[PDB]
Amino acid sequence: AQNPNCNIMIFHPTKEEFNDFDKYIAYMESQGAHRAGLAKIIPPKEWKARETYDNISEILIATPLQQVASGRAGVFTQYHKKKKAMTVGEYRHLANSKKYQTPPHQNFEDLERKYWKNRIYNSPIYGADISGSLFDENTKQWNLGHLGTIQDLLEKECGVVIEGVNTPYLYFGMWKTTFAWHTEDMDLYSINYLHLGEPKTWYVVPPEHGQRLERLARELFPGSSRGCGAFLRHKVALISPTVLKENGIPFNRITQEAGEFMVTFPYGYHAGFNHGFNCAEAINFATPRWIDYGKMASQCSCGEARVTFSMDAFVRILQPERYDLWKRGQD
Ligand SMILES: O=C(O)CNC(=O)C(=O)O
Ligand SMILES: [Mg+2]
Ligand code: NI
Ligand SMILES: [Zn+2]
Repeated sequence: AQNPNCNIMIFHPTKEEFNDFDKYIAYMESQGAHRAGLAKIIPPKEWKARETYDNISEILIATPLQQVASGRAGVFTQYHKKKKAMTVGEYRHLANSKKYQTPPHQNFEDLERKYWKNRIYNSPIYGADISGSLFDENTKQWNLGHLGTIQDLLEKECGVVIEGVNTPYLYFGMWKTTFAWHTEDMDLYSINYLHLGEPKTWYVVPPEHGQRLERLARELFPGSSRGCGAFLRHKVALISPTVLKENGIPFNRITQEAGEFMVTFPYGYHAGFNHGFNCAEAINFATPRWIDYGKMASQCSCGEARVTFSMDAFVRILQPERYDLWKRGQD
């Protein structure tokens, strides 16, 4: 069995290996990368996503989200308070202001300590989930706006044509902006490219150990757990590495820098935070190995999780028994 300790693997594909996306994901899996839940891919030196980032300031962040925390430093929830629209140039200036800028620090580890110690006492503003792409149309390799669609994968595997589309999302972050513990919708893969700016630190639980995280979360968030049998689908709960270690939950951590891809694998719980102003792009995707995870994915039906149009068909075809209840939660 490859990668039996479930370590995060880092890959350095050549330009020739960077041509065929599906083949390279399958190669990574042949080496056990999926066992960690997360892998890093450093593009060949010849590759670029686009020529420059000098002309992105006029992108609009229609609904910036202020991430307000409740709880204790290592065990907290966050809610998103909607703010007035601002451009990327306005957001960058705000991120660099004295109120919001990254503090002085020695190294990534010192910054991580400061994050966990101090996050709850501040409310950073995240430009998340913005439909669009920063890949040049002429970039042919690993262009997240040109991937094979999940609807086409389900059709290829299972023979059923379904409605829906699959497009990327941009994330503009600042110091302390936070992504809560979650798996992807329908336990899909995700791929994330950090276009520019400061790093993003990730934490991940191996898929084979995901239920350990869920059980801890039910213990630590007992009101939430009574409200919903899949409340991590709400994407609001944070648990620190120190707390995970005290409770014996297997996990790993890694920092992504500008120019690097991360892939999350089916049912790989992940969480993390941004170091300072940055821009990432991400999209969900599927492979043949995903289908069995999609069939078994938990679902939120309490009404909180509210998701895209395209998840309808995945539930309807892969989870017909659950469909009626799940759709009530959507309506
Ligand atoms: O970058 C973020 O805020 C969150 N990203 C992801 O959860 C991902 O790419 O799967
Ligand atoms: Mg612009
Ligand atoms: Ni994710
Ligand atoms: Zn719910």
